[PDB]
Amino acid sequence: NAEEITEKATLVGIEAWLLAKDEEQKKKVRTLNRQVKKLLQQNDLDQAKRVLDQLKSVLEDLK
Amino acid sequence: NPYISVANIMLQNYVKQREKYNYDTLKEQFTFIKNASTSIVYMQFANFMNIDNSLSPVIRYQKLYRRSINIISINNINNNEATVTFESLAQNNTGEILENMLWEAKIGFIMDFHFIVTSYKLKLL
Repeated sequence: NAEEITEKATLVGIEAWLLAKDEEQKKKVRTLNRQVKKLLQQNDLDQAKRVLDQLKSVLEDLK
Repeated sequence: NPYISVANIMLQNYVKQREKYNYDTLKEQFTFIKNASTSIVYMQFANFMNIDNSLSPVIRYQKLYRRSINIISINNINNNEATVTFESLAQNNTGEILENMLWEAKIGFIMDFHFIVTSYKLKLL
């Protein structure tokens, strides 16, 4: 659902931002996050769910 | 008034958990707000914490600072509308204060306890 993603991805994107070390780790989280936003406004829910799965992975890796 | 002195306890706690910042608690904050608000409240909440936002606490405070909330006075307007006025405070693990501000939280709610926040507007003083 589009709302359910916005809250989930926002949290996810926070905890990735907080854990990221150099600016090269921050750049990737900031873009993924904005892309998950850009895609939800374009109503690409099936796509945003995957960019959220990429953000969700970057979060597995950072722990 | 047996109900309003209760509605005031729920109203303090909501403004505390919502306007606090402890980075080790964000998932419970979110969970708390999720279960105490309507979906536009809960969403504007999230659209404020997102790192897309320049003014987000996560961007400003990160892992160094920790925001605290002191409840000053509640203005009970009616049974579904209240105005909590409060003080913020940002200090690091050293104690050096950075932010100290005065805020009004203009709330609309419903309570039987089932407490739900239907509206939330902030104002700086």
